[PDB]
Amino acid sequence: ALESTNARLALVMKSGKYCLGYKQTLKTLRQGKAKLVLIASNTPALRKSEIEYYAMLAKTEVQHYSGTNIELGTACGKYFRVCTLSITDPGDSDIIRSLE
Amino acid sequence: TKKRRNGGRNKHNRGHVKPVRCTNCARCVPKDKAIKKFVIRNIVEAAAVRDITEASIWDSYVLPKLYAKLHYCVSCAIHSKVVRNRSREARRIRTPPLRSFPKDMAR
Amino acid sequence: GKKKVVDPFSRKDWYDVKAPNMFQTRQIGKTLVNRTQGQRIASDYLKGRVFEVSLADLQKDIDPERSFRKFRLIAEDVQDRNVLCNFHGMDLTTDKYRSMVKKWQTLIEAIVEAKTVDGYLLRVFCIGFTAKDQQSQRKTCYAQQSQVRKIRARMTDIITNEVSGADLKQLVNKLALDSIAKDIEKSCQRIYPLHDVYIRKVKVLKKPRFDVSKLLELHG
Amino acid sequence: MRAKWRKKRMRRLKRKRRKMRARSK
Amino acid sequence: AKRTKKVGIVGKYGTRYGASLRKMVKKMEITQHSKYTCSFCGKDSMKRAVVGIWSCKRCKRTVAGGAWVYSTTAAASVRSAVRRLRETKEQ
Amino acid sequence: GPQVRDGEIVFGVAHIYASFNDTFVHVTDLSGRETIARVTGGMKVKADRDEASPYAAMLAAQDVAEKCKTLGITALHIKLRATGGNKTKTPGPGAQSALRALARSSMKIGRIEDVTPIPSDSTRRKGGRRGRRL
RNA sequence: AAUGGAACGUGUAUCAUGAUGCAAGCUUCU
RNA sequence: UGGACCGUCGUAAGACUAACUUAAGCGAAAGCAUUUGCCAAAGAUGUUUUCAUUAAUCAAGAACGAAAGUUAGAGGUUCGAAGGCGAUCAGAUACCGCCCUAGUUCUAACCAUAAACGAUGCCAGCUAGCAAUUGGGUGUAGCUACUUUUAUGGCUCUCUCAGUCGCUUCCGGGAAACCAAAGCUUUUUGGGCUCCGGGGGAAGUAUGGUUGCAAAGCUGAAACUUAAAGGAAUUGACGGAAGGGCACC
Repeated sequence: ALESTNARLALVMKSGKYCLGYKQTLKTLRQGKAKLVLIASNTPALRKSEIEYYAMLAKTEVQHYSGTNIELGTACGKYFRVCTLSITDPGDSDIIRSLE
Repeated sequence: TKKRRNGGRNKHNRGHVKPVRCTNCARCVPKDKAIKKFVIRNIVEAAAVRDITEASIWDSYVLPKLYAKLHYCVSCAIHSKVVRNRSREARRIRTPPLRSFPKDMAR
Repeated sequence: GKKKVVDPFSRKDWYDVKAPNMFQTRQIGKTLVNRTQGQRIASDYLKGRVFEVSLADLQKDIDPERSFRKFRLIAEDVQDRNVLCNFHGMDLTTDKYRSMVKKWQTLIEAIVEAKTVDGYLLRVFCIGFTAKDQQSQRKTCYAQQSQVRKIRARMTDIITNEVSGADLKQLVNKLALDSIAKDIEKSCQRIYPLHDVYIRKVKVLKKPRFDVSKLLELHG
Repeated sequence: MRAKWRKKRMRRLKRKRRKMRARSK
Repeated sequence: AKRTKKVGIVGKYGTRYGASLRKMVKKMEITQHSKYTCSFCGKDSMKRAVVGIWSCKRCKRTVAGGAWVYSTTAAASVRSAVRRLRETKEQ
Repeated sequence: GPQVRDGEIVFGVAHIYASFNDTFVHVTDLSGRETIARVTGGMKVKADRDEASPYAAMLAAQDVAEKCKTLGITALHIKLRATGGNKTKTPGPGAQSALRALARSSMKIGRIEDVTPIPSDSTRRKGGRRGRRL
């Protein structure tokens, strides 16, 4: 199937607030600012499971990406290879409570 | 001159339709351009039906029939006299005509 | 350098072949197997073989409504002039299929592959024929194919349930009365008026194990 | 003699001619 | 400048070794030395180290591949086929 | 579950393959593979063009039926087979004559089936596109 | 350096705690 | 040479979707008929949405472009150019019968051509009845499917667009055959725009340029030849094209 998230991530970029990348995403995961964490399918094995476990202890929901880094980053519209996302305040979203 | 308004047979808005190989020449002709005739016959053919029914145990039976829809090239058909050289007037004329019913389908 | 006598007909024994339980006539025959040599296993040369006879004839439906529906048997086990013969398959006569299928109608085909309670994994081919409404001025009656796709979706939904309802025994029983065809008919007609429906062909090919104990249930 | 086979004679003759010209190049 | 329209990379081999062979070279020497998308870092930093071995410059995940191409045509089909047979045996 | 009583009507399978140029009446084991007396129309007449003839086919069916009847096959179910294919698909002329002659030898009939295996779609029928003239 | 045959518990299939044959006994992104 | 051929059963390989399948659909066109999933596209309808002339058609240039032929693999079952065979026939080299190669198929590349044809440029309006036919929509107090009946769906019935055509008539055109477009082409005129022809052959050849790996393809003369050439319908003659009759040549 999916579609799905390309439409969703554009809305979050426009209205809301973002931190991308392991160091910021971990910081937002720690601080509790991270309502949602999205992890690439690619992420080096360790960091997939770290970011899941920071999330599990945080009780924050992890969305597992269907695509690459370039796919993550093009969705955010940034020319950069994004290997993690935290969506910290999305203002139009039904996206806050979603699992791919 | 275009004698035939349909060109060959009824190709309008498709122009190219997958071909079926003609059961007499094994040729190649698109499916719009086949003369097709429906071969409906009994397996036990005519005289033998009297002989088989007596010999065969069953109370009446009621014979299975053979179906073989044969596909003719134009060349094939007219040799075997399936289509007989019609009309400048009568090529245009569709209709049929049998009179009797029970369709030919010999040899 | 073999060289056998001649008249090998006067060297090929005699044997009885038994049909299945829930049909009607559990004799379908006697036939002439190779004489048991210690240099020939005649029992193995009875086992691998597969037969087809139309169920109509065996059922002995005098005016046969069942005339078309072809039924396959496989000769499982050899015991003192008796051969059992389980379900192997059910096809359909070419006569029926071809005669019905006359231009002026959409044709539908559906697929299921599903597993019985015993490990026979059997594939059924449901074939839909479509019906002109009473006083249909429209000579050709064609489906919009949202219809055909949806019928295909319903066809597969109905047949999957039916397969897994107890083994080949219960499955073939659903075929016999054609309750599958009726369940197809009530469901399909909501979408689109339909004519002739049958289970067309079924091929079993996974056949789990020889499982002789449950096999001998069939043996009357 | 039909246009196709006449066209083939000229096509065949063109390869003959091309070969001749190719010698002298 | 698009210096050479026709030859590109095969201009190293210049005049030697006949034009038809040189066309074959052009495809292969493009596919090798080319940065491929690493499935395991999502970055296009995978380059051909040696004949059958592609190392991703970042994450250092080194993947076994086709000699000129990361994915040989046989491989894609191969991997899908085994995967599909896996599903039917299990359930 | 209606037992089994011994004693006839005990069927075999006739397996008639009636094609153009030769017609076979191969009577076999009901299960299929173990046979009695294949006997073609071919050995019934030496004309090369009459191997298919319903004259030949009648005689073949009669010859086989004796071999079956003496050894205790009283009866036979029947399978009829074209050439079915990228081949003619039409049953050979000896077909009806074999069928009725097998019955008229005190052999009891219960099944006439057309097993003729019909292509759902198959490559190129012989004669390659400028097709088999004459 | 763990072969073959069986022994604890399991369960499906067959029949009313026991028997019967086939499965199981053992750590799977990372 | 006895186990072909054949039957039966399984299996291997490659190919392909008969019937169903059409005056039926789609796609710009070539072309596109098994099932199912995904990705994105197109079109008709519908829209009191938006934009507010953006548009129409086109040298050049480009996109796609059946098949053969060609480069390299996979693939080669089937059919099967060439070859070699049996008859036929003066010849067969062919039709015909056998074996079968390149080829068919698929993939990465070529080629740019075909009756690539519906022989008919595209976009707009207008000019005739009927019934089909593809799709949507308006009404269905119509039939059927169901839940207590419904609500829903499909088909007919009614009405309407836009599609592809047919039939019979033109109510025009045409030389006619035909053509609802080949009409409105005027009375030497009609919306807008392209392309092509201006006697027949030579000749799609020569020549040069171009493209192509090559085969080829595009662009494309003339010398010179010649009074006809083409299309149509009509009547005869003639058929190893088709149906009736009539006679003991």
